[PDB]
Amino acid sequence: EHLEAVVDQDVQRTCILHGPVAAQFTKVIDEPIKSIMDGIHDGHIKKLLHQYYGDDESKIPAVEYFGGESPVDSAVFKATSSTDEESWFKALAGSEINWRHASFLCSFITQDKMFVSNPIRKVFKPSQGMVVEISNGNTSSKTVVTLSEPVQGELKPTVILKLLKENIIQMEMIENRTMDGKPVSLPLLYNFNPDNGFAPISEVMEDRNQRIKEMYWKLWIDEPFN
Amino acid sequence: NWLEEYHPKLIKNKSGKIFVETKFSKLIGRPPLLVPGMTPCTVSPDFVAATTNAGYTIELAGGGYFSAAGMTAAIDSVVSQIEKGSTFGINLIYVNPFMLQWGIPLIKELRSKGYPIQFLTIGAGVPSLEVASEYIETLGLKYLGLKPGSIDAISQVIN
Amino acid sequence: FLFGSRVMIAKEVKTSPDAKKCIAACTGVPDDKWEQTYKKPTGGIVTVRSEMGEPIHKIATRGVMLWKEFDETIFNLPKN
Ligand SMILES: Cc1cc2nc3c(=O)[nH]c(=O)nc-3n(C[C@H](O)[C@H](O)[C@H](O)COP(=O)(O)O)c2cc1C
Repeated sequence: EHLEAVVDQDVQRTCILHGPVAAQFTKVIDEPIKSIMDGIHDGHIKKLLHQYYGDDESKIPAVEYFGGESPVDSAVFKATSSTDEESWFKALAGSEINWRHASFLCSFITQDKMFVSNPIRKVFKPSQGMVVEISNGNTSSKTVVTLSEPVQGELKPTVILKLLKENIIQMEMIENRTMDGKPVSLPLLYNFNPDNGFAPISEVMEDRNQRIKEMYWKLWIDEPFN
Repeated sequence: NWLEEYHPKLIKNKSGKIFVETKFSKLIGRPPLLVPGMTPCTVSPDFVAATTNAGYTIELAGGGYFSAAGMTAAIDSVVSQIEKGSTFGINLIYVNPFMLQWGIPLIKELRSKGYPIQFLTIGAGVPSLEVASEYIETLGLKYLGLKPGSIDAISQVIN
Repeated sequence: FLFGSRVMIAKEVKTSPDAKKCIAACTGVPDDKWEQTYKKPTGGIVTVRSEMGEPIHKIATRGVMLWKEFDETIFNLPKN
């Protein structure tokens, strides 16, 4: 790749690796990499429609976001010490592929081109006393989950999952031990991407600290927010 | 029955994008095609970004970087070009322990730093049960990719 | 499936244009006639021993042909 650095600009001196069999398919020059990889993939698509789908696309299945699967309607779930984790997450994500499907099964959340562990999967870790509740599980837009753990003995809502406009996952992270007793909730937003399968949930890091600062306000400072 | 168990399925995405659903394509959410690590070819960080913007998994040629800081500058140079949340992986050689004394002690950290490097590939050899053990848990990788060239190298990865 | 040699001709790779022109000019060989590289250029590709002696597939250019000849004349020959 540096024929400018060979003596007489002659490639015939160079050592360039190649395959004896693959060479008989490489004839068009410098085609875009997307062009050839797509010519392969859609070629397979044509070869697979003609066999198992009769050249009619509508026979296709449909999935919200494709991917995320390791090779290996309004209910509740009480969890205890031995509450198995993966069954727990299955019971929470559900069967349908939606934001709820990933929120417990997607292991990584992008923070603007950086992959860090799923926070939702951290907080909902199976333990004692947690009585999670899934309501309105049929439709996704109206699906809301509420984890209410025991607090000072009694159960009170601690976590609230729900969708927003623009399909924005928010985890209403509540804490009730408050200066006025009335619970304070920490709104954590995330972008759900049905088009990027491997990591559909991408946390909005913009303005992220302010809504944390504002939550901590009412925890400590007895003044307006500025 | 392998003809039905691993039958190549078809998948439509919400955007209306078609996919060849296999067992492999169902971890990467991406077509079941990839470009292997290639020390002359997949060393150029701008190309390893051009294809992963086409949405095809790539290995980054480890054998092209004679250092730890050089490959780090390459990693960050592609991060500067991949779309938000995109991913690539790197390729290591195993007959070159000097190549392996950078990556592993580097991969542990850039992963702990959380880079989009979401798989490894140890080419030109297969590690032992013992050294190939920590690559999956110490290294926050999604999957591991081993290159068999022999008939015993396949028994080894099965081990 | 992974695609090594199919890629090197793409425009996004960094190989020099003349190198791509020859990598296109060489016609491949089907798998039935695959092992004939150890002996000859097979449609423009040979195998040569590494400095470790292990084989490498390379396009049969004048340079790598000289490499091959030196392998079987000079380096195969023993130390003294
Ligand atoms: C230019 C070039 C560089 C390669 N570099 C490596 C490498 O660094 N490590 C490795 O394990 N395989 C390497 N390979 C081999 C590929 O991993 C893969 O096995 C090969 O491309 C498959 O052959 P094909 O191109 O005919 O499909 C290289 C192949 C080529 C053509």
